[PDB]
Amino acid sequence: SRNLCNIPCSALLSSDITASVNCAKKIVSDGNGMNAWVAWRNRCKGTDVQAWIRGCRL
Amino acid sequence: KVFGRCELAAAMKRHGLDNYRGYSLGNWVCAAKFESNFNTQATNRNTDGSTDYGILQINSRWWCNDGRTP
Repeated sequence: SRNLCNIPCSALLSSDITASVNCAKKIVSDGNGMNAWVAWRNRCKGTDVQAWIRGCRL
Repeated sequence: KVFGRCELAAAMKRHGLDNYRGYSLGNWVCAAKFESNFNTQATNRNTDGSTDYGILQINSRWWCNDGRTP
């Protein structure tokens, strides 16, 4: 078991997503990009993802 | 905490995920949606003994320590 993000997994369950975001940045830079996330690859990749932020005030 | 679609989008953009590594914000919100349904407390155990944690379901095999993964 490797702890590449150097943090207890419980820290990724917080209402503050800072921990998850920082670790995800490390994961996506790893090599296979976002393909590392099964759901993204099977349900997001190749779809109109812009739809998920539509109507939002960014 | 169960985020709102737009609420998470704002949170992620603020943390610099929009266009991070060439992946537009919509990709991240979509991933969070289908991985954890926007719930920061989501957990899921895998057959190899590892568990996925949080809004983005990060795996315990190589990313975080949960004290029970080989």
